[PDB]
Amino acid sequence: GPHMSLTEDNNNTTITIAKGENKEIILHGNPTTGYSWVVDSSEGLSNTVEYVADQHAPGISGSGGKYHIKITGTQTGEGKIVLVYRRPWAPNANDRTFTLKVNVQ
Repeated sequence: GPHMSLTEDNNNTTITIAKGENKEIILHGNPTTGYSWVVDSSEGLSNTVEYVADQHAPGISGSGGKYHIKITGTQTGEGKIVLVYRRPWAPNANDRTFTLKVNVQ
């Protein structure tokens, strides 16, 4: 069925879903850092990172844009998802941490 938009208010919260149900985390990035929202850990749960330039010019330096995280309930149980704002080629202690606990039925 249709997915549900997730945001910062869902950070470190628990959401109960049905097995196979999809969710989407929509968070804006920052070209100042060049970092991106990428899931580094999940409890057997599927994750996909898709950049979406929300009213921005993609490929154009100076523009912004958002990163959509597609989450699928692959197995029954509560899974902790670690979503980190960082760059593969630029680490940082001040990387943003976004926690999502998905209770799959």
